[PDB]
Amino acid sequence: MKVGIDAGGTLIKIVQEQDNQRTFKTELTKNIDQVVEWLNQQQIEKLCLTGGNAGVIAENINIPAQIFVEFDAASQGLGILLKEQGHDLADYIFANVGTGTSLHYFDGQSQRRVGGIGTGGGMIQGLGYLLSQITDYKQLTDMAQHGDRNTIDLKVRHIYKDTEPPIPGDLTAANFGHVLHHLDADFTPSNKLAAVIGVVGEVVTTMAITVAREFKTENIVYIGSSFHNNALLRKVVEDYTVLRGCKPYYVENGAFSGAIGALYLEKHHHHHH
Amino acid sequence: MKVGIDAGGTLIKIVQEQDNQRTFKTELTKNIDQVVEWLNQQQIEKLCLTGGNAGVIAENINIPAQIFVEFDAASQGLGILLKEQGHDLADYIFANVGTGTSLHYFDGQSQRRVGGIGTGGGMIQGLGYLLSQITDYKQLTDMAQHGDRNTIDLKVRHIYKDTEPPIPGDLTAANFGHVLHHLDADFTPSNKLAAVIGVVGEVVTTMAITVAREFKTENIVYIGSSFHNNALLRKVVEDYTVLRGCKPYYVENGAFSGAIGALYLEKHHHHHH
Ligand SMILES: Nc1ncnc2c1ncn2[C@@H]1O[C@H](COP(=O)(O)OP(=O)(O)O)[C@@H](O)[C@H]1O
Ligand SMILES: Nc1ncnc2c1ncn2[C@@H]1O[C@H](COP(=O)(O)OP(=O)(O)O)[C@@H](O)[C@H]1O
Ligand SMILES: CCCCCCCNC(=O)CCNC(=O)[C@H](O)C(C)(C)COP(=O)(O)O
Ligand SMILES: CCCCCCCNC(=O)CCNC(=O)[C@H](O)C(C)(C)COP(=O)(O)O
Ligand SMILES: [Mg+2]
Ligand SMILES: [Mg+2]
Repeated sequence: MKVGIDAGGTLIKIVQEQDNQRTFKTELTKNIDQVVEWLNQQQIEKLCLTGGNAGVIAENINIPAQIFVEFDAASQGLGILLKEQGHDLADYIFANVGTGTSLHYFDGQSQRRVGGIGTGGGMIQGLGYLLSQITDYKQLTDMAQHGDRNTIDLKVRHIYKDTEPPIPGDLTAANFGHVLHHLDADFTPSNKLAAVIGVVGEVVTTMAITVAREFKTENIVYIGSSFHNNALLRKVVEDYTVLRGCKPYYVENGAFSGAIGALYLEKHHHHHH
Repeated sequence: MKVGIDAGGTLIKIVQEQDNQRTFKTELTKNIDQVVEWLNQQQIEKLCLTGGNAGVIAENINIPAQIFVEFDAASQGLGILLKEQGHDLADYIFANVGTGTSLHYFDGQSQRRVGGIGTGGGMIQGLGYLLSQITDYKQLTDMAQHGDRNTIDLKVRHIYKDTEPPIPGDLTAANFGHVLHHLDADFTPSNKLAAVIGVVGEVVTTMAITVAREFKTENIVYIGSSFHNNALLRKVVEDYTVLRGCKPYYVENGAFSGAIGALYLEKHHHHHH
């Protein structure tokens, strides 16, 4: 039994490897003591750790651990998953939409971080809570899926009206920019939450397409737990990526890229010269 | 009396020129009929118009009008204001933070639009209203200035804790990402509004610095009415621009760039070959 753990800001992702097969597990970072409880019931010779909370797991258990930097671990695990899933890409941007969002350019050989933004899953939860009082992640995301953004967001065509606009009229001109034009609307929790997911998706995708243009790649791979149980977010991102002439990729178990990467990096750290 | 009008999504900006001197006026786009009332009391031979609502003014009054595209009008008026204010820049990004945000690269000769995002003034107002029930712009912005974002936003150092992080620990990791860690906090209107201004500023600045890097300029000029009565927004943007090694510029009357640009373009449209 080997174990890779990516202990992030909101979720701890665990990949248990037992004889040619992955078992995937998640736990809330809030419940990190329960991950330690679990580890203490296993027969594990070594922990392969990454993520901001890796140090906390390592401090709190007597199993040898090695820590890897999340950006390299994520890149490496993602490279493995892409190849397993039949994608042999020469280069790509990857956008890791976790608690927050980190953007990387992979040139075929290694990753470099090319930007980031605090619009991600943490915003969906936190701003979602302020607008709906919902704390349960499944409830929040389920509620959002069929929300109508029309009374909340302003489009370019709302500003330009009968004049042909200088950029496409369907584009969002201002997230939440229609609220003051609809002050007698019922701003339902569903509608508000859809608009939160909308702005997060639009910001992420805009940054990803911008760095794809800068680094001359048409491929953009989207990973992170923020996509889980959020088909709306996936659609916002996929649609706008395609509109801007890039190819979006989503990866089965992509949220476990870092954990897979930690196991791989540990394995290949052992060499000599 | 010559008149330039930039009739935007939220504000109509008017520049009245009378014998070597500008007079600046603003009106809400909501009140566009009151701009037409005003125009009908003046002695104006021609209107120089730009912005999404230009067509509405032109349709509703019997004074000859010529319409200019806002991106060129803004660029040209901004170039005039920069030189008047002692800035002789070889190149720059300009970020027009209006109802929404439009980003341009000026290479010394002309502008091209290099991106945009729906995070801008309209979001400040609309999301601000959803979080505070305040509709008055001065009240909203004044309330926000001294808000404390600490119980609302998550920083990198909150995730990494005792481990040295791979990027600076003071950076926002997740806008609104601390809300679920402070569910018993008093989320005051001031604090919520500061966090709205924060995310808008951070997104704008992140996009501006990214395109500054792409187009190889260190100069970033920020214009738009979204900065009016919002010293907090100005500070968020200035600080993060400087952190990322770029030089921020704010322009006196920069929000009137388009209106000034329309008057100039009209003037120089008359030539022959
Ligand atoms: N079961 C869940 N509980 C809470 N958040 C979830 C869950 N599933 C998905 N998420 C979403 O995923 C985000 C975290 O993404 P992830 O890639 O795991 O980030 P991190 O590495 O920072 O923990 C959350 O902020 C939330 O939007
Ligand atoms: N008196 C005001 N009333 C309403 N909004 C204001 C006012 N002053 C500044 N603003 C801010 O400026 C934004 C509009 O910026 P501006 O550059 O004029 O945009 P546009 O060209 O789309 O009208 C508003 O969304 C708001 O955040
Ligand atoms: C004060 C100026 C604000 C500028 C901050 C905006 C930029 N912020 C960032 O680039 C960090 C965005 N967040 C991230 O990259 C990730 O959330 C990270 C901090 C790496 C932690 O990883 P995850 O737990 O996997 O999200
Ligand atoms: C559906 C996919 C969403 C992608 C939309 C995100 C990108 N949106 C944009 O680039 C438009 C941002 N807004 C602007 O550039 C301006 O608000 C504009 C529409 C030009 C109108 O000018 P202003 O009234 O001066 O703000
Ligand atoms: Mg992570
Ligand atoms: Mg404008």
